[PDB]
Amino acid sequence: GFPTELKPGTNQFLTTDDGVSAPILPNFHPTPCIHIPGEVRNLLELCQVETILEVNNVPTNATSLMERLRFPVSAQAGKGELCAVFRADPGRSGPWQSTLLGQLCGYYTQWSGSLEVTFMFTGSFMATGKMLIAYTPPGGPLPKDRATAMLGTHVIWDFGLQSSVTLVIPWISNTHYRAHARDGVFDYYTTGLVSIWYQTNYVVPIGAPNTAYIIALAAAQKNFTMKLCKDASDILQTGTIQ
Amino acid sequence: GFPTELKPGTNQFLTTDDGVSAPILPNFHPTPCIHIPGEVRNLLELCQVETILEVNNVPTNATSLMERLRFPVSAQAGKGELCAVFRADPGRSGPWQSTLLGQLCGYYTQWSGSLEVTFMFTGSFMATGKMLIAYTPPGGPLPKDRATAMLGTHVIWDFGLQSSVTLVIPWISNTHYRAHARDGVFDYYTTGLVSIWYQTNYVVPIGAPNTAYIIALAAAQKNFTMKLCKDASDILQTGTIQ
Amino acid sequence: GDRVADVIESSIGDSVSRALTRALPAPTGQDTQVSSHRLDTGKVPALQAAEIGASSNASDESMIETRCVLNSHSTAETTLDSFFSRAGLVGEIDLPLEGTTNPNGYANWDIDITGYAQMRRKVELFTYMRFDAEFTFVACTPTGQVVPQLLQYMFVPPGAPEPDSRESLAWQTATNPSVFVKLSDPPAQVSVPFMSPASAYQWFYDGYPTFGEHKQEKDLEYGACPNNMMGTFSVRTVGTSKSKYPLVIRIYMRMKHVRAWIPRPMRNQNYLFKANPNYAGNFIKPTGASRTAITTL
Amino acid sequence: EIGASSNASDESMIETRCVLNSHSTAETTLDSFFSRAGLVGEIDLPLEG
Amino acid sequence: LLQYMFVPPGAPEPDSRESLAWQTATNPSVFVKLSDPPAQVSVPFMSPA
Amino acid sequence: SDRVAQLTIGNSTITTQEAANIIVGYGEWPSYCSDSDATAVDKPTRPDVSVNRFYTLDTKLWEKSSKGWYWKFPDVLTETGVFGQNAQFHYLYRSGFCIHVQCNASKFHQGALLVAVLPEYVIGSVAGGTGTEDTHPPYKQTQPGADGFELQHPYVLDAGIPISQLTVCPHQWINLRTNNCATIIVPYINALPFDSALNHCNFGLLVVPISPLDYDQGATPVIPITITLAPMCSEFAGLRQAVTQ
Amino acid sequence: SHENSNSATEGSTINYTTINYYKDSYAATAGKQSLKQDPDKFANPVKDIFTEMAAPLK
Amino acid sequence: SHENSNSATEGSTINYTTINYYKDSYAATAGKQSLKQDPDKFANPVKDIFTEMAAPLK
Repeated sequence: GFPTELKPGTNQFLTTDDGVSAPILPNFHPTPCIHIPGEVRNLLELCQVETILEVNNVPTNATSLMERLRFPVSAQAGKGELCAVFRADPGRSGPWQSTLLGQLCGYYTQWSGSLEVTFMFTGSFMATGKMLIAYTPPGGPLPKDRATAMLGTHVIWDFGLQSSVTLVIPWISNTHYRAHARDGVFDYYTTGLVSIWYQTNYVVPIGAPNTAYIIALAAAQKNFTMKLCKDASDILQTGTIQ
Repeated sequence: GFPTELKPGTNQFLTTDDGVSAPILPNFHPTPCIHIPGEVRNLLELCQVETILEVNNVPTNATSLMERLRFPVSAQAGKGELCAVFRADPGRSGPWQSTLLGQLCGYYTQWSGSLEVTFMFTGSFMATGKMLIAYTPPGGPLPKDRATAMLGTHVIWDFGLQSSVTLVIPWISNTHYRAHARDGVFDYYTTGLVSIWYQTNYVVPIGAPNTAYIIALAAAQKNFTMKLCKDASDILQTGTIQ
Repeated sequence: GDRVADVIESSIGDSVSRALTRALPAPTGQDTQVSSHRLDTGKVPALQAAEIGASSNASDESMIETRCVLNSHSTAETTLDSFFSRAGLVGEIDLPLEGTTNPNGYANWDIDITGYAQMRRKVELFTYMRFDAEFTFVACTPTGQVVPQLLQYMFVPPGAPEPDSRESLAWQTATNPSVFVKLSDPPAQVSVPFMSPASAYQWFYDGYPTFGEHKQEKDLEYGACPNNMMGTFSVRTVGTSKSKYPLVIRIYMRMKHVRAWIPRPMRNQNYLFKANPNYAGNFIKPTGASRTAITTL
Repeated sequence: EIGASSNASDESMIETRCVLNSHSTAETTLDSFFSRAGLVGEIDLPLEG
Repeated sequence: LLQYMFVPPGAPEPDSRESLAWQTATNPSVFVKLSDPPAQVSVPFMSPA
Repeated sequence: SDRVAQLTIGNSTITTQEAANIIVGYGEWPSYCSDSDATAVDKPTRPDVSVNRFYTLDTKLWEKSSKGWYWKFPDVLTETGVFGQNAQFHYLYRSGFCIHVQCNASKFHQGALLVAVLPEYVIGSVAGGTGTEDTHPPYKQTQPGADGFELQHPYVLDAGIPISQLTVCPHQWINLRTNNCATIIVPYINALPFDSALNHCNFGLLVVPISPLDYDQGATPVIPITITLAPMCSEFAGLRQAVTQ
Repeated sequence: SHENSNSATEGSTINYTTINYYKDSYAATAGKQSLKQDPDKFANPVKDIFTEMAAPLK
Repeated sequence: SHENSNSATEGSTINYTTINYYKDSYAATAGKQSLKQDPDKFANPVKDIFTEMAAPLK
């Protein structure tokens, strides 16, 4: 080679650098490519899969770890009383990142867009109900009654023949990133809420049990994007493989 | 790579050199370019902005730091007596580099050209005046009277309806740089002067207060050029950020 | 169908930021030459007054004439935007063997331009910016000599936990690549691109970067954002061979890919914290020294 | 799933809005570039042990 | 362990080992060390005349 | 001859026929705002011309010992009127403006005012005045309301801002030679596309008398200056119920 | 440039050439690749396809 | 030279090619750029434009 003088870029412990690598065995032919499922080009492609979501797994006992599907159904008062509420953010630790979409979001910092949700039903023929599915974008305190649902734009829902209820939450996000701070009393940054309501009662005819509890479903659309991965935060290992 | 022998140009502590740099994260897309004002290609483009200039801020008290606009107006003798004079050079420390154009010139060594100046007026309807705006290129001592103004080419000025008085000083500069020396008794290198004169008096009718003081204005044209930046000379910091 | 025309008042043709004015491009331009005194009309653009550009109803120069000047200067390469960097002292740090300021053996410093206001205020003259940066760490002895020790540099990406021990998990930093450097190799030279969460770095910004109601408790986040920042850097000695000499580092700063906006004028006072509008009001002094008279020095 | 309207109206009471896109997804893949900082491991070869 | 600092014209002449002239903000840095080949610096023509 | 305005609402109004002309901005085309880059993807709307009209907010006096005043934008009307409630219950806002300040002086009066609109200005607050002792400024200087607030030091603008170097912003003069009223034009500029109306502060006005007020004894001591504003073609995004959180 | 390669990995849409500092050839930049996605079968496993005009369900 | 780039910064008046010692592509010389300035709106905010022959003011 032709001689030149020294320049920075060597004699340094490097990890991020992608350098050319020298193989050891020339002209090797491994097994050829075979058509098998499960290949993924990008996680965003995976984001459009039906994803079971269980919100109110409040009990914290092992014997309850068999029936976490439950959400409260009983002899309700049937006067617009609240069933359950849950904020819009899917990127916070808990049963929210329990979903694979949420599990992937838990490693990320930024987010662009929202999700799509639905909920199933398992009543009998004559058995029906009249619930209320409502979303509120961030900017308000806890809802009170039907009037707060009136303030919130959503889609009216009813248990008819069809069980599913497609609730799409558009890209309600003005900023793509925020000023850097640390955890504390900075909870002022609200993210939204979803509220579930009864109207008449859990209605079944005589001779039918008064219990019917189901789990929720959610997924992501093309609009949402999710990247800027962070390192692992919670993993359990008492020993390391030697 | 192909081997050659050693050449100078490495193993040296370098600061001026511009070397190729290795990024850490491949394929990153930040926010796209957004149209916002304030972009500057060159300071010379900025040099053509109206620039407020206050010359005779002689008082040095904090309570005077509220009324630095003043220039002397009173019951003048009105016999060609001098109002104020000020030399042409804008690149010397003081209230001259106080202007942004002057502030930028204070960091520079060379200069090619001069500036353009004007002055405003705030009298009432019947109130008027008759002043004298005069420039003298370098080469003479302090002016004495109207005869010295006669020696100096300038434009006659009068307070009519129009308040502004556009005085343009062309590229009166034979040399682009001078022999290198240090500060001392070398003040022989004159740079010019500007003189302000009264003719009749500060004239107002009865029932009108006898005070009207205004601030000056100046800017730069395409002809002037300014570069060869020097490092900071005056900055106040009792502590450094840790 | 098409019956009412209430909405047709709109002005489709969207180009730039919201306004209501309108203009139009032109194919070519205009030129002008110079001449001498003459009393004529129609074509007389010879002289130019930046605001008026004509002669008032009271003559300005009826008594004498003017002259002309020729140009011989070039302005092609006079731009400073990126090349305005010159010589200047920057700063240094130390990692001694035995000391009290470093009881842990490692030094973790928060990466930012807020290093030393003395020269940063020169660059801090703007608010909204997009640039590239460079960090250079040069190692030597506190005395000023060179000793063959064993040192290496670990990078701390933003979001990683701040190490509290010489054996913290932050050393693994799985997503961080590795740089192959050693004291024999030339000193550190690392490029830093623009990873601001917003379009530009926030210094002159009045807001609340944390959600929730604003109270006296949440006021320290002005300037020092715990998470919005681009991370820190941690330095220590790795390996069974521990160094037997104390060491010092000098940190060199350089900026590339200039793109600026929002001109903000010069500061003649001093701060006490990061981006603190507070000033020494009791000792305010003008940007320049004046004289008892302007006529004579 | 449905892509239509049921025989019982879903949104007969209010209307909706629209959103515009300004985001790029060309280089957001992680498959190979998902590597970042993290401690990995070490071993020792002492003289006497 | 040695290194070379350059003094551009117009900078104050250092009067101490800790003068401000060491920062020389507008002066670039050369990466040299005693192991590296000795100093070799080009000087163009910056005469005022 | 496009310096006209047709204005009538409430019970009174102010229009001009031979005023001091207008100031043009950027030589540009009309347009709406970017829509395909928000966090959500829902369709936008267009509130149109429902409520945009001029009500004066204050008639600021100018006196012998004027020290300076200013305002907070758009905090002036964020709390009052149907626009106030709309801004309170709606998260994203954007519109153009046509600032028209009424400033007249009589034959007797002489003087000038230094009215400067300063965008993006991080406000220089009192911050304890001295600021050396950690006694944080109360909320009575963060949300003053319709009264504005009094600036402390003119030639530093409470932040070290020397006066002669304010020339960057659109600069105006108030003189009986110059203007019977002043016009200011500013579009919507922000370093970030979307923000709330309660957390972020965009900018504010600034007024400091460039010349001291003077008059021979026997005339009016103070000079009122009127200000009103009405955003043109206002559009609000983040449409939601009347919910603050 | 009288040299060929011994690789059998396919799936390129544009012809391109490579140069390596080693004696091998494929160790250089792999080239630019597009993005492709087709989730139709994942969520829509329907065999009975109607015409575009007709509704899917009875 | 079968290789493309992943950059979206525009504003070039002449086509040009780049070669880098690293695996990336845009780290080489950025190219030569001209100088442009337009201060018209800064000092001349006039909406009422007369013809070239007529005077601007009455």
